[PDB]
Amino acid sequence: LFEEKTIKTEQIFSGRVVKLQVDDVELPNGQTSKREIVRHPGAVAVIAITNENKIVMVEQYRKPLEKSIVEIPAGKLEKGEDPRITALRELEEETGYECEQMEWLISFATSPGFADEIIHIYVAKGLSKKENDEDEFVDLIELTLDEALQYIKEQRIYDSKTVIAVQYLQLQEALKNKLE
Amino acid sequence: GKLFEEKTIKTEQIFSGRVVKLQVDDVELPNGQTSKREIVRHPGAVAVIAITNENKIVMVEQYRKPLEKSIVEIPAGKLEKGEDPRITALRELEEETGYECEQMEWLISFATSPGFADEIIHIYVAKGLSKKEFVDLIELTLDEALQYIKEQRIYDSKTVIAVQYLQLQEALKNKLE
Repeated sequence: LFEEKTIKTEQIFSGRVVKLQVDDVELPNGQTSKREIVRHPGAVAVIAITNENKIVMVEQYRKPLEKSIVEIPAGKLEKGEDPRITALRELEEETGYECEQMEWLISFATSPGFADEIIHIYVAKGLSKKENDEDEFVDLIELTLDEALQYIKEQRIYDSKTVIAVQYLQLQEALKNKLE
Repeated sequence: GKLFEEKTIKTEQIFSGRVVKLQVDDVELPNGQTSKREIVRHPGAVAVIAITNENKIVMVEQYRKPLEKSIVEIPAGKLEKGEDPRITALRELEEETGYECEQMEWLISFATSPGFADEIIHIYVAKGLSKKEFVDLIELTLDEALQYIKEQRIYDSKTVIAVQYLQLQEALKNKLE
């Protein structure tokens, strides 16, 4: 199995969201090369479809993009917690929903060229509204598949986890029209 | 959009390397309070979904140091200043896979990791391919791709987006044939 073994590591930055480290790696050459590596805790994201066929989403400002975008609910993985608990808490905290099922769908790196961020997508079935930070600014949104598709066309939906989510719903519907 | 816009009140550059720049912005929240924003700057990429005449999706195995793993991905390359990304897509396909193509049309653009990076991927679909070490070259039927997702050999978001595009082709060809 191919490897670029780390022979040196320089910790460049250790912030609230990301760490940056520069790894010095051997090449088959015998020469060395720098590898810039953003380390990130990982994220749970939730595909939550209401009993009304509306997918639940949030709009928020993404400072690296200088724009607000429309995303599925997501939050960071916590150390020593079940990611499925994390998805349940993030669904309820971000969108005030409870669900019956929360089932792991797929996991993937978002930009593995420089980051080790992994997103774990969970599908939530059986949604109902729970009743009862000042620095958090999210906007709760519920869309039909066709509206989500139109939001893609408008680039209001503009990130990898949410594109994947929308495409999944498209597929679930197309295979729901492979039995009618 | 500009909902809940957070104006930069002060930028500090942390790092400027080969692939990533890192900066820290002080920002004004919508409620007037201050907060800090960690921002990786990255060039942005073009990626190609290529389906052969055998109806296989064209992929390449790539070593990904941040993952400590080799994963199976659709061909991709860095944007080039001044060059139409469609032209960049055609070159990247050809030098990564040896395929030329008769059609290269833009499908979708998205930010990979908007929580912290400004990396945008531009995905193009290459149709009508033909061949002109290529050892990392990997061609997969839909069902092998779905099995590669099960083994997590396919494991980044642009490639998953591509397998799902192949899946949607199959579940829509099945409505007309």
